[PDB]
Amino acid sequence: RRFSRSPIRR
Amino acid sequence: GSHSMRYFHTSVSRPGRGEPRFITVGYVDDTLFVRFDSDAASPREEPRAPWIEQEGPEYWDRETQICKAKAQTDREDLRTLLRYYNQSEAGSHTLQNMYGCDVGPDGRLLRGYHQDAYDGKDYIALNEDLSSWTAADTAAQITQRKWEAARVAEQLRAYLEGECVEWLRRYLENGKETLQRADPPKTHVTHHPISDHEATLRCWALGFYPAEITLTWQRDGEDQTQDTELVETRPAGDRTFQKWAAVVVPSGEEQRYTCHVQHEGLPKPLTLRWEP
Amino acid sequence: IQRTPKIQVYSRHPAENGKSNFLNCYVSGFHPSDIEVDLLKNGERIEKVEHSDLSFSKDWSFYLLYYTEFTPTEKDEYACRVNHVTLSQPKIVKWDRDM
Repeated sequence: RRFSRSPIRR
Repeated sequence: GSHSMRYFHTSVSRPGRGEPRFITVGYVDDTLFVRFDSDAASPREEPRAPWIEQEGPEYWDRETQICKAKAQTDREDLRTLLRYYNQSEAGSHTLQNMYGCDVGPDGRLLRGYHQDAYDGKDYIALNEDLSSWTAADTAAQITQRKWEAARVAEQLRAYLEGECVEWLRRYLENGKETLQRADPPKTHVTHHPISDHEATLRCWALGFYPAEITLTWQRDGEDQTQDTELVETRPAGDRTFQKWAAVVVPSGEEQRYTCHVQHEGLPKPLTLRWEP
Repeated sequence: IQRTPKIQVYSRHPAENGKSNFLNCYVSGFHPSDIEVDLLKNGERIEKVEHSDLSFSKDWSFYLLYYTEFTPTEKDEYACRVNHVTLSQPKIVKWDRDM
């Protein structure tokens, strides 16, 4: 199962 | 034994040809089990192994949502990185990310990963402590500052110690027929004359799983590392892998050479020789 | 900034003339990821070749498997043709059942 926190931008 | 779960992501921009292509694949050990490709007709997370097919529709909806979201964030990241590196909008660029976890025979976390590359070069990596970062350059340092601000590492640590280990455990049980079976290499030595003075001894390993293997030649018990031609381990296409190692041998000296095979499917390391 | 592909051409199962098999072309170690791969039968492109989804190794270099069903014979020649930004011309690697 994937990491599913709200994605954080570079 | 020990096991791993890994998710790989690649975004490749293509100016003039639409939005960047996004491909992500997930693995348990050397077994592909999920994929997502933004260029598919109807992009969804798709099963690639039988033991994941039993997951319900809400699983597939969630994983599809996560992958689409990652495709979007990668696309704005690629625009950001053009700024960080003072690059024109004309060229194609690549963003790669890998994350996941290793667990020991008891299912306990061995270590986690989360690391990036831009245009094939290391960009930023979560350290083994799952709490601090290694940035490759002053551009990646800007990402580090942002990610320290937002406490990204703490989110990753929770996942890597939590869901990553728990779902790897679940997958290992549901696919224990395959994920927890090692297929030992089928091995043999072949002989190919080069000239009146020399022949090639080629030591073969076929049909093995997982990919990790050690193949070496000794001459009079001495490692022939410098003189051994060793091809990359390669997929056969049926879950198993192949590898060979070859030495050039003076004619009549074949019996001084021994091939040595280690693989987790073998109780004891093997020794084999050319058998005329 | 660029890494040229390694190329291996080989069959899935030990080759036996008259027996159906799989022809594989494995390209690896390359960057950037754009690459062109053809499987050839007697110099001509084989039509419905499939390939794995793009993935990459610990050192970030990419790898792909291209594959098609085939039935080898003593006379038919098979090869893999690869083009990449690092290659001035397409590279052709012949299938040799001993490799």
